[PDB]
Amino acid sequence: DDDIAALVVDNGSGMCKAGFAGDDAPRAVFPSIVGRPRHSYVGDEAQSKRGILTLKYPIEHGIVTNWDDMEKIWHHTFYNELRVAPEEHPVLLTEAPLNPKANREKMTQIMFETFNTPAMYVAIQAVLSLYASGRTTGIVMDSGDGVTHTVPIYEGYALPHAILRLDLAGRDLTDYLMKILTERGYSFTTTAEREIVRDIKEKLCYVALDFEQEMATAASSSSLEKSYELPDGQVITIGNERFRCPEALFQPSFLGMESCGIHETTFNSIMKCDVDIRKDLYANTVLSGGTTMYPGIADRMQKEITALAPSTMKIKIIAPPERKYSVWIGGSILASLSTFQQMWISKQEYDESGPSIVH
Amino acid sequence: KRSRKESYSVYVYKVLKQVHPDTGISSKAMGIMNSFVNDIFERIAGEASRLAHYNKRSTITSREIQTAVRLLLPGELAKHAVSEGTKAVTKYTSSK
Amino acid sequence: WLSADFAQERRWKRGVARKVVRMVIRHHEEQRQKEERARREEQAKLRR
Amino acid sequence: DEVGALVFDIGSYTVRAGYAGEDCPKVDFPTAIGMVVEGPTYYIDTNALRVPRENMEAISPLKNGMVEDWDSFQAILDHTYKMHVKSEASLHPVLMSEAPWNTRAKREKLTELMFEHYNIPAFFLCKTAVLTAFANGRSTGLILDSGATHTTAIPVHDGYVLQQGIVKSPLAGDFITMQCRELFQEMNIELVPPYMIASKEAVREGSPANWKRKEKLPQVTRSWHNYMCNCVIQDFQASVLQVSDSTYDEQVAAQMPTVHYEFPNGYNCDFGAERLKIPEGLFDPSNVKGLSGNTMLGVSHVVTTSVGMCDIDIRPGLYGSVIVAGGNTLIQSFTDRLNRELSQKTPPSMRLKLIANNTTVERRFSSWIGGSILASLGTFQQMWISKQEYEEGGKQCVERKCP
Amino acid sequence: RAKAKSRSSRAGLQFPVGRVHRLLRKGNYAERVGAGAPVYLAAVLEYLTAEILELAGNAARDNKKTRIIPRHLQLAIRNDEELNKLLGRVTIAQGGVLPNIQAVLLPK
Amino acid sequence: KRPEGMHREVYALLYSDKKKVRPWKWMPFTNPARKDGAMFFHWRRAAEEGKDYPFARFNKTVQVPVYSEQEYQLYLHDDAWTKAETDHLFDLSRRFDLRFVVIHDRYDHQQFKKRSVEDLKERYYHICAKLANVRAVPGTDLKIPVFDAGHERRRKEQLERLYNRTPEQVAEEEYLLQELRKIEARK
Ligand SMILES: Nc1ncnc2c1ncn2[C@@H]1O[C@H](COP(=O)(O)OP(=O)(O)OP(=O)(O)O)[C@@H](O)[C@H]1O
Ligand SMILES: Nc1ncnc2c1ncn2[C@@H]1O[C@H](COP(=O)(O)OP(=O)(O)OP(=O)(O)O)[C@@H](O)[C@H]1O
Repeated sequence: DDDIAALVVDNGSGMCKAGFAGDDAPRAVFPSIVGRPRHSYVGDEAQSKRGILTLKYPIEHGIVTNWDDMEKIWHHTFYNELRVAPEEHPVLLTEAPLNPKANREKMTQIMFETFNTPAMYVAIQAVLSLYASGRTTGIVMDSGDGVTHTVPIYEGYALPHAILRLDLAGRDLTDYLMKILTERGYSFTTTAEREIVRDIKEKLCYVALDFEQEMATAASSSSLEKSYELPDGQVITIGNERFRCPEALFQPSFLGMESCGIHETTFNSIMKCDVDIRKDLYANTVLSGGTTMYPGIADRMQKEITALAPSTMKIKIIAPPERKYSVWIGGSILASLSTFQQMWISKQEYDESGPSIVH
Repeated sequence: KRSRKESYSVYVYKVLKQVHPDTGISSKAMGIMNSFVNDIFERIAGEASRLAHYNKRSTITSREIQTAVRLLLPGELAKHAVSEGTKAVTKYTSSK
Repeated sequence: WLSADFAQERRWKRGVARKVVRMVIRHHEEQRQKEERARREEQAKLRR
Repeated sequence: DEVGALVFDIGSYTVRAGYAGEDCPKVDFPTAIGMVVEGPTYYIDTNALRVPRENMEAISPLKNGMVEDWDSFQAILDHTYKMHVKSEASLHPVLMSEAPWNTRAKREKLTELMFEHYNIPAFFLCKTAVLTAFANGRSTGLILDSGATHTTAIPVHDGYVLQQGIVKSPLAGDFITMQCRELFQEMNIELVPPYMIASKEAVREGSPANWKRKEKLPQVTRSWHNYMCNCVIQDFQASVLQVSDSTYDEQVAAQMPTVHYEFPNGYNCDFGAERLKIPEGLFDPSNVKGLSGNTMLGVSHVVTTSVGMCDIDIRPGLYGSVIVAGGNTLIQSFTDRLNRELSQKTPPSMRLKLIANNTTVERRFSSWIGGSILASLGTFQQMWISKQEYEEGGKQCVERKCP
Repeated sequence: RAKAKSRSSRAGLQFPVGRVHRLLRKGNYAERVGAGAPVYLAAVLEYLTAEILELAGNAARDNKKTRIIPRHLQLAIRNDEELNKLLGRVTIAQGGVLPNIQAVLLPK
Repeated sequence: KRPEGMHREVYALLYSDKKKVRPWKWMPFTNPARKDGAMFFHWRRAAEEGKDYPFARFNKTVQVPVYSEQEYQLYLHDDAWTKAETDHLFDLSRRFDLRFVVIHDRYDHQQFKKRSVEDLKERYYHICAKLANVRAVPGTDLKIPVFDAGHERRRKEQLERLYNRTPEQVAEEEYLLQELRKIEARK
């Protein structure tokens, strides 16, 4: 029963979701970084020893390397298996937004060669995110940690002729926040230090007036400065980054890299989509990813999509209360779906078609 | 405006050619063959209906059809047909 | 040989992904139906 | 048999790039892109394109299926390679589509630019008509492609195009956009693109639009403004316009249910016979004002002329394998009107039949699906113009290696 | 949807399971029919047909004919022990009879 | 107690009536059918590494003779056809798999006077026949069946006269109906 034995693996630019599947939560997520000698480590140990290790992310906006690196992250994730991965391996693994042929074939090659599993499946993270709720279509923002997407997955199928992307709202957002804190006076210059700046997102992630929120709040800065907890006890009243770069998603020009504001980007995606399907695209706009945990994203997407869209079509936004791991939850459900058995790829057909299978 | 009438000639010829590659069949023989198929279909279906009515059941099932075949076919033909039907009902429910 | 294959694979794929998202809806329905089956088990304890 | 390659379909409206063997292209992005001297920069996916940015400049890289600016074409290629394809060009062959009326000079120049700049291991340049035929599953037939710039009937025989049988007409997406512009100007509809709108409110049908203009709009050129307006007009077309079943009759058109549409600025109204009177020019340009010319040929006229300019022995095959493709073919009842006119005008001695590839993906991406299935064949592995072929035969080997 | 598979092919039969089920369900036989009844019926009919066709082809080869005619059907039926009992009360047109001459009416 | 444990229908019917090594790899390969030695890639198995290209059998190009300079000057001479034109015609024939409907379109009308399809086909067949008629020893192709161009011109003319006849189709069909009518009446 591959459905009950299901396993999911998602690499991610910020945190690999390694964890046993079948339930509704991940188990052993890890920072997903690979360290090597300066002149191998992976996970928490590498994140700790960053000071003596050249670290690398095998995730380049979804792209990965084949022969050397990804196998280390897979070995670290192998803990989800019952330490018997060569026998307990009905696993579905990362599916980058759109690099289907090369990435899928090269990844399935490694998987079947290292584990020769009787169960595999290949679906873009978009479809897994949509299965978290289940409906006709999703234009999921899917803002995680590396990229942002507008995947219009109609009827569970990711229409590639309408998929659109955005890159500036990824890792470099943390560097922009670091520059903002430098202007403030902290002046961090390395990841080992701005890990706490990354953590600041846990509270400094609100935006109300996309056009003048930061100014209007600097004018009346009270009861809005959450005063993030610095290690040295410096509780200075953080009150400008509270509203600067949660809005950078809607205003790429605010950072320096230019692109359609996340809202108008999703809008252009559903516009390029079909006309009749565009009604369901408006009505079933999903929001997922770690970056979507910002409380204001829902309301701001509502407002911007209602301003950019016709009056007849409404915006029925749906942000799951646990959108942090909605993609992982939906993937685990799709894996441990009862009558989904027949759709798993197995050693039987691998031994006669290999990666020449549907990919 | 066509008045198309159905028949079992498309499958009676398939079975014929699979059980005898070199032997054919004429149109009159095909008609007699279709008549035989219709007659035995009627017989077996009526017997199954009778069994269902006797058991006070409004639906005919594979078991009624099996007992009807056992009743209709004589001796060493009944057993053959029943083994064929049983094997087919097991190869059909196995999703092959 | 291959032209009809892609046309067939397209209709099959949109059919396959279709029934996938489909059982997805039935699964979610089965979760609400799972809570309803738990309620039916409560009613069965009531009956016992 | 399968080999990791790159299929390119570079049309005057949109460019579709992807891998050979997939049912759909990896990335489809508009071709009417802008330009900004940051040097000249170009964008893809429409998210780096439809952005209000300082000093949006005009540019036209490819018109009528032919390269108009080699610099912008090379930039589009580089961007498609490094941004969305995200792979080195030396690792994947390149099968690129071309318009049948492309010149030998442009063919050889594209070949040399692909062999000396990107260093691709193999190259092939196929015609859009042959690709559409190969996609639809026919080796002989008439390809009817109504793009943004032109509507063309191209007869292909045994996988080869008959230039002397090709026919073209300028009545295309550009004509439809012009007609929509004229209709808006006659009905007093202010065409406001989205980038000029800050906020809007709901107003009653036919009432003026209550919208506020942005306060910090950047410098944009007339060309970029017209591009945004044409995008809005194309949305209006895809959402409103419909072809008349029979020859346009005002009385019958005034008895059709109206279609409601709301422009970005909030102005919402219903359209009656004016949405059906515009698409009539595609089939009968004699009733279009501002088009005082009878030499222009409608869609059915182009089809009939293309079939007639061919040998009489193959006209039955063309009539029986008439293939319809293009973006303009998605207009409601377009293929119905086309089939009606073709059954009326075609001699009954020759069987008429249109392929039912009516899906949006099947229509707009036919030329790319064709190249995909043509490059995903083992037989086609012998027609690849290799880097060694280019080095030995030179730029002129293209004419002999790929007709 | 998925590529539709016919019930006849799924079971392994040639006779039309769909048409057999249609007849069974719309006929006098019963109110509603189970999925297994028409499969079994078609299988039995196909077996009877294969048997009688084998016998008819054997008779045809014996008579030196390549086309099975009603003669080869009548001879087969009246030579077989069980098929004769099955079709005892059935007459076949242009089928004829067997050369069964009573031993008492022979030359002496 | 009932054993069962199997499918309901099958159960009732039956009782009620009692070392891995074979990785796929992105391997390069060469097609023997090609003459340029171009190297391609494919996801081959671990068993047929370096094996010949299976589709190489699909390289049976059309058969077209190749006349020489002396042979042409001696026998294939024609007042209305020059070498510049005949060589191009034969090149088109070899390139486009001997389909004259396409050879006519690929004809270079800018350097040679306009041509139909029938004249081109007649010229090609006459060349093929004359090349081999020089001797009886050639066994490849000696008696090429030169098609008829005279009757073909008529088959073209009196059929194009029927193609574009709009009301004449209906008129002819109606009179043919009436013809059968009174012919059956006079039978
Ligand atoms: N509650 C939160 N509020 C705001 N931002 C968050 C929150 N949780 C995580 N993030 C940010 O989101 C990023 C993680 O993205 P998420 O886990 O949603 O997708 P991901 O898997 O990390 O990205 P990818 O899918 O590309 O690997 C982190 O880098 C973190 O800075
Ligand atoms: N959904 C739609 N409904 C109606 N028309 C559409 C639709 N989508 C696109 N179009 C029209 O399609 C045209 C462009 O389509 P297409 O992609 O066929 O052009 P192309 O072939 O890529 O380029 P070219 O036309 O220069 O060859 C535009 O003029 C647009 O108006």
